[PDB]
Amino acid sequence: DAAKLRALLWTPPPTP
Amino acid sequence: PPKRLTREAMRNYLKERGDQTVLILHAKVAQKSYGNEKRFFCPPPCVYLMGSGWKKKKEQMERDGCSEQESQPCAFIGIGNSEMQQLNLEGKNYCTAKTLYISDSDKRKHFMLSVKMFYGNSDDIGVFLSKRIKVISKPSKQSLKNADLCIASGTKVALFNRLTVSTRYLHVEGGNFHASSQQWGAFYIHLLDDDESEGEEFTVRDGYIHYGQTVKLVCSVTGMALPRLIIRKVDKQTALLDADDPVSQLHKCAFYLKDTERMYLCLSQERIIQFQATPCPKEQNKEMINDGASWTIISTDKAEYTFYEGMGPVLAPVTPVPVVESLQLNGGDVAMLELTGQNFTPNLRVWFGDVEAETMYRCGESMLCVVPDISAFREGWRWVRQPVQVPVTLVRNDGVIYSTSLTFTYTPE
DNA sequence: TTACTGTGGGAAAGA
DNA sequence: AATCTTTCCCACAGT
Repeated sequence: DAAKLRALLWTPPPTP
Repeated sequence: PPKRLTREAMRNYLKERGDQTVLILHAKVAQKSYGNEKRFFCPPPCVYLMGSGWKKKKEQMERDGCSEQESQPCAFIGIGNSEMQQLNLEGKNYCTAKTLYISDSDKRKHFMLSVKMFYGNSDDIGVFLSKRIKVISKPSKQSLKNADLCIASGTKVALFNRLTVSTRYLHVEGGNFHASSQQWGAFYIHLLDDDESEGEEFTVRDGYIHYGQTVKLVCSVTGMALPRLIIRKVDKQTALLDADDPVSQLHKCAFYLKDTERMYLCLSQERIIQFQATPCPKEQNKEMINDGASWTIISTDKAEYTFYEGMGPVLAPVTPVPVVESLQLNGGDVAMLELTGQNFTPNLRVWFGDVEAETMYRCGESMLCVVPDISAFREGWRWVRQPVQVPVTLVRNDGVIYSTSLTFTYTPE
């Protein structure tokens, strides 16, 4: 079914 | 001189649960090799030795006189025993097999890896099988007709990037995503609706993953996720933004970070970063992406085997490890439990807590056992006064204990 | 420099 | 029929 989940976000840094 | 498990030994087991576990992590399909080619299985199948039981076993062997080399667990791996490759486990609880391949001389449509283990002094541990692996000719538009080649939302995938020495795998460690050369993660890939928004909480949908759709990748081990991504098909060095066919096993993909200026999931050596795509001249349904932005996708699987030496070292290997799939009540003058599963033998008994039950063997997949009377757990109870739940364990006649996650509960009438 | 080797693309062949 | 899979071939970028 459609489901509500939880996951800690980790966003990749922009290139140097 | 083999010893039956005693109730004292069982109680000690049940309060500690210091098992030895062998975990085999691997992909669900493998591309075959033609002629004299070797096309290596990728991601490399990985054997993990999990559980506190490994350290405990090592300490026991050394107390009894063994050197470090004699107590070192050793492993070899091969494909359907058609010759095995040695793995190196020294200094680590895992090893990867990076040069396995399968020749078209092998006609099998499916196979299993065999991992053969033993200690450095050659004491046998046994042979452990992976889950079934499907041979494919090469990666494929693909039809939903072959769901084994498609990728259902909510299943696990590995992701790798090739620049054979360059190969890196998406992996999470030290609280960050990175591109590892030594380990690979298995990530849930979840379909999201086109209009679902970023957040720690989000709604996922069922269905097969198609290019153009929005997905969340969630580490199966740490539970950490990347931002919303649009999975796109890759042709040579370009993302095709208009592609919308099903994602298939061992396809090259790109992951566009949704709501960014053409930023794609990209590696820079071990680092995971975002990197901006280059728009294409006359073909504006295409974007040119960094070489570190191209990822190969493949569904993964794992096999898990758990055992414990309840009466100390034994002569026989602990395998084949019996596995209980289901329990069912069963009726007569007293209650009985039907066990279904695999690798049962006539030398196994079912234990309920520290009580060994009368156990009958029907075949490798079926045992029947008699539920002990409640008074074996609660002194004097002539009926079930209150609910009492006890663990279900399989035990071999030389004292090897095979943990199950099953319980039995006595329930008042 | 030549030989060899996984890998990835594409053509030819068979399903 | 027509498309799809399987096999075969070979260039690329490194030992």
